[PDB]
Amino acid sequence: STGSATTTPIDSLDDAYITPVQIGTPAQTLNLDFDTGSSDLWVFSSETTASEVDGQTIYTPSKSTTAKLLSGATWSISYGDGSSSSGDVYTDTVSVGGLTVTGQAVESAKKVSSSFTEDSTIDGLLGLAFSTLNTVSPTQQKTFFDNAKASLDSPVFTADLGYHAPGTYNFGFIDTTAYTGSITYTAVSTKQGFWEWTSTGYAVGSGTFKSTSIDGIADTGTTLLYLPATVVSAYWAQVSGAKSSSSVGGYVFPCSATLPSFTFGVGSARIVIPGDYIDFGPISTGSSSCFGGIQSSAGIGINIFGDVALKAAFVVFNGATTPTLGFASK
Repeated sequence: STGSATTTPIDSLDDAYITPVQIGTPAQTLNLDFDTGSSDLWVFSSETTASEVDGQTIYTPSKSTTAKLLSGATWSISYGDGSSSSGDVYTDTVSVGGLTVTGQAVESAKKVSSSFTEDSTIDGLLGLAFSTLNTVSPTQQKTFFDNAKASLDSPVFTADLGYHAPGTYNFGFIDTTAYTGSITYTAVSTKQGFWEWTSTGYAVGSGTFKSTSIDGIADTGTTLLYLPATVVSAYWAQVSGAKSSSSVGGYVFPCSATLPSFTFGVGSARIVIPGDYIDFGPISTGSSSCFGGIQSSAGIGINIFGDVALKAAFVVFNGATTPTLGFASK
């Protein structure tokens, strides 16, 4: 089988992407944030604290004839950005872009932190990292991808994120019309539960390529590109007036700047992030100081190839026995 679903930026900055997901019988369609950096499928629901729901579409298990409470199961997750959610668990039918999983763990939020409440466009997350990170207790549950894997024509899903525009998540096949040239595959470590890989280096604008190993994760759930302080300094040093601001919480630059591109290495191949992709606009409405889309990973503890990087490529998440990542230009 295969699945194919359009993924749409939630706002003008591509802060995140939402993808429609059918849950239950009859279908309840929720717009979830597909997150290759976590492994829980959780939704706003009829069980979510009322004060913590503000505009999201909720999953109501009692209205689904295929929903079954997973007796005793709870979940609790905290994300890299400080946000969190928790609740109980149902199993139900979950379909993405025509691809259907029965008995999918659907994690029903009883509580969400303010940032989720404040984002009315995101009804939940659908995790696509490795199931070893799944927070369900006392019985860990499988991701949607893990559950579909066996049924899929090929044990893969692809992320084709748009710049200021819709894109596509495909399950079980590689759309050879969706990219240019070849896909370069690179090794993955699953030891931390992430799509962890090692970039072979970078260039800033038209600068020479620096060969250097950069270990990081392919994370659709993170907006920006988080890299070592040395790398990020080298980038922002090419933008007049750019500076790291403690008060703002990262590199900012004059909104009047034209940003240089950033190239990262995938084996011998190169992915070019256009400068425009690295502009996340005024730090506050009407400010002439703009937030950078490349930021330091120091104090995160891991480098993150977030959407800023991933949307410049067609990315293959290969879930074969030995998982690998593939990147193509597009």
